[PDB]
Amino acid sequence: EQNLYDVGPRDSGGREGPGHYIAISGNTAAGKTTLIETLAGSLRAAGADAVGVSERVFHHRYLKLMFSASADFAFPIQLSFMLERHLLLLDNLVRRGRTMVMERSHLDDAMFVREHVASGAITAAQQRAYTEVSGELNARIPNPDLIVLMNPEPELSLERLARAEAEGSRPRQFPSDAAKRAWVHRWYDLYQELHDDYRRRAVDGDLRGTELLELDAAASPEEKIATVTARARSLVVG
Amino acid sequence: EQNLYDVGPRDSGGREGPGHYIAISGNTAAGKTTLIETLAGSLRAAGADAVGVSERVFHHRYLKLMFSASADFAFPIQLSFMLERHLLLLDNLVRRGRTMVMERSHLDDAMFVREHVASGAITAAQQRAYTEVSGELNARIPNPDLIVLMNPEPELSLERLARAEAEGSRPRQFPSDAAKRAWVHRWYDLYQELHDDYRRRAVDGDLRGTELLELDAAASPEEKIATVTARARSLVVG
Ligand SMILES: Nc1ccn([C@@H]2S[C@](CO)(OP(=O)(O)OP(=O)(O)O)[C@@H](O)[C@H]2O)c(=O)n1
Ligand SMILES: Nc1ccn([C@@H]2S[C@](CO)(OP(=O)(O)OP(=O)(O)O)[C@@H](O)[C@H]2O)c(=O)n1
Repeated sequence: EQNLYDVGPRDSGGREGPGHYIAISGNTAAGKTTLIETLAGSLRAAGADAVGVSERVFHHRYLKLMFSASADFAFPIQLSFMLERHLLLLDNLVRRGRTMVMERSHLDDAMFVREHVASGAITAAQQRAYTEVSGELNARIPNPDLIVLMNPEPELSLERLARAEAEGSRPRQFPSDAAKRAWVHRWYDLYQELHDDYRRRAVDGDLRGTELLELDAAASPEEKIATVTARARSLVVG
Repeated sequence: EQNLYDVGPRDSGGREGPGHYIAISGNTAAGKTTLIETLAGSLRAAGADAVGVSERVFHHRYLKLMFSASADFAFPIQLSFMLERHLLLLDNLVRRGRTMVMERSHLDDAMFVREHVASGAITAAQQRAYTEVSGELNARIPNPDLIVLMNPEPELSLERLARAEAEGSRPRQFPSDAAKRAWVHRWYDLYQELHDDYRRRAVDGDLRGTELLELDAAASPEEKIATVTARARSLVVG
């Protein structure tokens, strides 16, 4: 529908360079999909060649093995998340000049490798190889232009996940109820640290040209849309 | 059909460990698909949980951009070939104990990065990052047990490719007739060197427990099947 995998030539009129790049940053079941789909449609209405990319686009067929056999599959499935996200951005954002609304940016994947390194599922040597490739890939992708910091509390994530799994609107990704609870909590803690890093790197680090926006994951979806649209509308190019 | 992406539990009876691993090694349009599909069916008939994997399984949606925009897409598309092959082997051969008949083994992908490094499409720094990840991935996969060296001459490859493209039985992967001709020739030269390396490493290197089998890419498909089956039938486990 959104022409995400077109290997044909760029069609951006007279506008040169990459499109613009909006990303949500937060733990699972933060309430992202209504937001990013609405934003992509409103940016298109303003004349932007914009697309919204749900993270489910990047779910490998083998995703569940990351969580049921993590010391075997966490390293290559983490490579898959960063590689497939990279390729989609390199083609759509950079090569074809389109504007992206992402449920997760290329800057967030490293924290998921950190989680598996701490648990022991990914070795230090695997992490070093990952980081070498990640640095080369990320150097070819512009920083996100607007990052929405939206980290849900763990019990909110788990309530939303439980309802979605019960009604069959998403699959059961974890090997046990406790594995789901534990990964959600470990990711929550890492995301709190990552967002504090973001606040620093937007002032004294590599993101001084990027806008950060804080957003409560428990806010109503209409409030989320209104808050993020007020900043995203400014980024429209034809 | 062959249950290649099953994240459910192993079902191998009392047999432990990985399955066995047969790979063809040669340039494009060597005449591989009839061979590997016939071999997988005959191994299954003998009671092996065997599968044949065509290389088209690993073609990324963005494959054509490797060849039309190589200095942007050769590095990540080469990462995709080795990552997707790795995951399929890690699940089917190792985790689930199945026997594989592959159109290309995990040992051959590095030569395709070498081609792009020589041309300048992949930088030396990108190649080093690739090699770091490749070493970690390959350390988790058994060597192939039987490698069939089948490298076609370039004009034979190009005649077969031209007929397949003309009748629509495969897509036109290259941006020009000359790009197709040139990549086929550069790969041919690299494969001749790779096969000479293979002959050494099966005696004095890391493949002393692997069988090599020479096969003319211009031989009739019935001769190919008979020659390879005479060695592959020995590798059947129930
Ligand atoms: N590098 C990464 C990126 C994502 N994930 C999983 S993939 C997942 C599935 O639910 O999250 P989603 O991004 O798809 O969004 P959602 O749950 O809020 O709807 C969730 O388990 C993430 O931790 C991961 O392990 N490694
Ligand atoms: N690491 C790799 C592996 C494969 N290829 C391409 S993918 C291709 C498409 O035709 O070959 P196939 O393996 O799919 O088999 P075939 O042509 O004989 O039918 C051919 O261009 C290969 O060089 C590549 O660039 N990098």
